[PDB]
Order: sequence, then C-alpha cells, then structure tokens
Amino acid sequence: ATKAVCVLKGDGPVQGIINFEQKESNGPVKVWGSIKGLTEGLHGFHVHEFGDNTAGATSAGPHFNPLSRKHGGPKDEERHVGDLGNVTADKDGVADVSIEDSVISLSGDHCIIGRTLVVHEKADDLGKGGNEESTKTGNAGSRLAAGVIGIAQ
Amino acid sequence: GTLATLEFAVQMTAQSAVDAVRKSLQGVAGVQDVEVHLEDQMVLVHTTLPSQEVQALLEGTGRQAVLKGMGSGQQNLGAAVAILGGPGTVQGVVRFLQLTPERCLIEGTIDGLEPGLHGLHVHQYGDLTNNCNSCGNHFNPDGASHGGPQDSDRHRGDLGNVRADADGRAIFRMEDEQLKVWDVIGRSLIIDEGEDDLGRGGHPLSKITGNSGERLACGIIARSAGLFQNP
Ligand SMILES: [Zn+2]
Ligand SMILES: [Zn+2]
Repeated sequence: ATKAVCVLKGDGPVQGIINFEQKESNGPVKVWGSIKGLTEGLHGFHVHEFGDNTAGATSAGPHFNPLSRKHGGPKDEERHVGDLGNVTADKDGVADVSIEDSVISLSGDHCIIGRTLVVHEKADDLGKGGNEESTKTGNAGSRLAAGVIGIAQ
Repeated sequence: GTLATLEFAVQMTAQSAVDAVRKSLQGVAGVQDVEVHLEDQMVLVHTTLPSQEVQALLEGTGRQAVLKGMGSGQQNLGAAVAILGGPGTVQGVVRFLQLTPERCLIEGTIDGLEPGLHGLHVHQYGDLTNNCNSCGNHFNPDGASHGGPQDSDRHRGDLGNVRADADGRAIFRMEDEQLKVWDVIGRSLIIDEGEDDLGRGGHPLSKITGNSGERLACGIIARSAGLFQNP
C-alpha cells in the first residue's frame, strides 16, 4: 500500500490521527499528523509488533522488531524498527507530528500496516537509560492512546 | 468445522488451579485436547468452538484468561483480529486464521445488534477517521460482482450474513477459500444495519453492496500472534 492512517484513542483525553505515505519502494515514509490532550513535553512514540488490542499491550506484543535488536532512538543503528522516538507536545497539549523514517516501510519485512501505534506517557530515553527496561521499552511509561495502522486511499 | 489451537495465558500458581482449569474444558462439546503448562502459565486448547466461548469457560472458574496465540497445529500461515466498534451499541471481536494456503477460518462474537440477519464484509481501506464511512467499498481485487459466500463470483470481502439472536448476540464460525489473512491485513471488517441480499434482490445496490443498509460497526483487521510468538 502507498498510504496508511492510524486513529489514536484512549481512556484519557489523549486522541490523534497519524498519516503515513511512502511514494518510493522501500523509500522514506512521511509520518505526519497531530495528537492533542498530551502534557507539555516529549512523549514516546512507538509501533508494536502486533495490532491485536483485545488485551491492551499484552496482545500488542513488544516493540516491532524483526531484526532482534535492542531499543534505540530513530537515528540509532541499533534500534527496533518500531522506534520512532518522541513527539513533542506544546503548552496547549498539541503535538504536531512530522517525521521521516526509512527503517519503517509500508511493504516488506518492515511493513507497519496492521500493527498498533502507541503514544506513551513519559519521554522515551532512546535506549540510553542505564538499565534493562531502557533497552526494551525506553522507559516511556504507560499507554496514553493507541490504534491499528490501516491502509488508506 | 476445522480444528483450531488456541494458546491462552491463564494465571494458576497452585496445583488445585490446574485441576479446576482442566475440568472446565475436558468432556465439553467440541474440545478435543487440553494441554496445561504450569511452568509457562499456558493452556493450549484444540477445538471447533469460538475462542470467546472457550475464554468464558476458563474465566468462569475464578482465574482470568487472556488469549495470546492461534494456529492449527505444527507453520503459522497468518493470524489476525478485528475489534468492531464505533458510535452505536454494536461491538465485537472477530478472529481470522489461515488454516492452509487456500483456506481461512473466520470466527467471532458480536453484541448490540438487532435480532436478525446482518451483512458482514471486508472493505478495502482501514481508515477510521470518519468511522465506517471512510473505509471504502467491499474488498474486490478480482473486479467481481457482489454475491454470497456460496457464489464463486463474489467480492473477496463478501462473507454473507450473520444471525443475531433475541439477546442481540451473533456468534459465527465459517471457512472461506477466497479470503486470505495477509491479503486483508490493514483493511476493515464491517457489519451492516440489515440483510445482505447476496446479489439476488433485483435492487440497484444488490450487485454492488447487497442492499444491507447503513454500516453499524467496523474495525481494522490487525496482525495477531500465532502459537508461541508473543511471550
Ligand atoms: Zn523499541
Ligand atoms: Zn460485496
């Protein structure tokens, strides 16, 4: 698929819509959109291995990771494929997301379609946290909102 | 139907918990094998029942039970789930399991429906920005005319009808030989307001949508774990 979209929802006030576009085969993926109702600051932003959300993050699996790496930031070479770092919310709680990424794709073995996108509570420490949980989830805390990434027209 | 292996994660510390769990499943209609693992906190269940029912049977005996995996014995060809929902009272969970390269088990439980036949369809896009209205038309890669599950000339997304009982619950389990799990990952599953006439209504929308009225609920067909893939 050439485009994709995700509608992030949660229990709290956090909600958002995220678009994906990939015009080149295995090319960069434009990730743009907006999330509102966040606290001001950096919020972890990750793609999970599965899109099953029948039991929350349990059924969602760990961070999408077909190359069995440890957690890093988007610009790190040692990263999970689903590691898209932090989005930044403004004083009004609005994070305007604008990202380019070539490790994720909308086709092939890094295809993120069918998988859960999550916006997290705290800042993702980008694998540099000095303890085991930093190499797994990046210590971003609990799930504020999520949705399945689907195919768009 | 075909046998399906369900991998449940069930909490059970004592040996008395293992005995309660095994008793609730063993000797029940449509449950071949049970295979409890105390060390791994796991219960494999070979069955022809819906997963929603086998989950209720486990949960009915005290301890909680989450479904973590789905296959058909020993290579996982593809598993998926669609959580139905939106603005109305309709909500449910439908699971897809690719049994063989040419056969797919679709199985689910849906509540909040008016008693009677409701059409069920895989639509082409998984775009929920305008809820079900943004999901596009019935998934039709072959450029076919609309039909029912029995018609070989049908849209690949055509799953016919689903009967809601007097309590508004609609349980079903079916195998489809044209729909493939990884052909529909990221697309949407939609349940409709009324009956799918299966192309046979003589109405302008009969050969397009089956004239089943408004879309009530819909979800994106998401990737889920096969057996032992999510620990
Ligand atoms: Zn990660
Ligand atoms: Zn159709």
